[PDB]
Amino acid sequence: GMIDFTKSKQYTLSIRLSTDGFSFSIYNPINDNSQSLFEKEVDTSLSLTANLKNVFHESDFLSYSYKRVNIMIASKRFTMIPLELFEEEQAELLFYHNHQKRENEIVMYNILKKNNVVIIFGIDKSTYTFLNEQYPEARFYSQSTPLIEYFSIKSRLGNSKKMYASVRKDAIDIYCFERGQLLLANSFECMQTEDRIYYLLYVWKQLEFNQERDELHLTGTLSDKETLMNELKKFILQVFIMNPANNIDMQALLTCE
Repeated sequence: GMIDFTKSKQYTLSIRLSTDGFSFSIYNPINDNSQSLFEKEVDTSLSLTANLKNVFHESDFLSYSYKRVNIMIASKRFTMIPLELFEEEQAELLFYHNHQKRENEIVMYNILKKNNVVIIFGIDKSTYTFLNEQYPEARFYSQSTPLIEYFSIKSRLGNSKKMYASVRKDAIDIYCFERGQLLLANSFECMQTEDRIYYLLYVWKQLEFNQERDELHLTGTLSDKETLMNELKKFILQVFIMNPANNIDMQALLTCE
């Protein structure tokens, strides 16, 4: 899908930020197609903001003008609240009653009107300041926002409850559903197979999922897959590796408004 960069003013740039790497895609609504334009490997010895400044300096495509710029923050620092329980004035209070206080952090939120939920999420302030300078009208999202919208729709096929787990290098993001209704959205810090299984099974038991009927769908960084699947299969009889097995975020972000 060759991008004509001189037409960038008609296109949408989507940027995914995480400690595991940065992803960029350009979406053309005129001919209706996407292009994963670049994958920037992050230097784990530098901060998020320092990595960002480096990639903006090195990349000619990022400073073209786009019609729209979406920024997705992949992080465990988010909290879901049902829309009927959400009040803007309570957003920061709610967030800090679930996450440790942090001075260089800004709290934002996305309303998912169709799903009746709100995702309150943190973003590093230095990172926000830098991105707001480059893109004054960028739209900021928690990675959980498009994932919930996407998984909500996928969960309607079949009369089973569904657990969707997006595995990242240092965390697992868990999204549970019953016929399109979000039951739970949370992230747990974990690096290895034993911890990943621990949280998946904890949530399964917490939500009283049926070991025979209900389903676990996995996507993302699936290291030590054989061990992970062998252990999960002892308890969850319906376990699947989603298609695509990686980068579902952009697929998700592309399916929604």
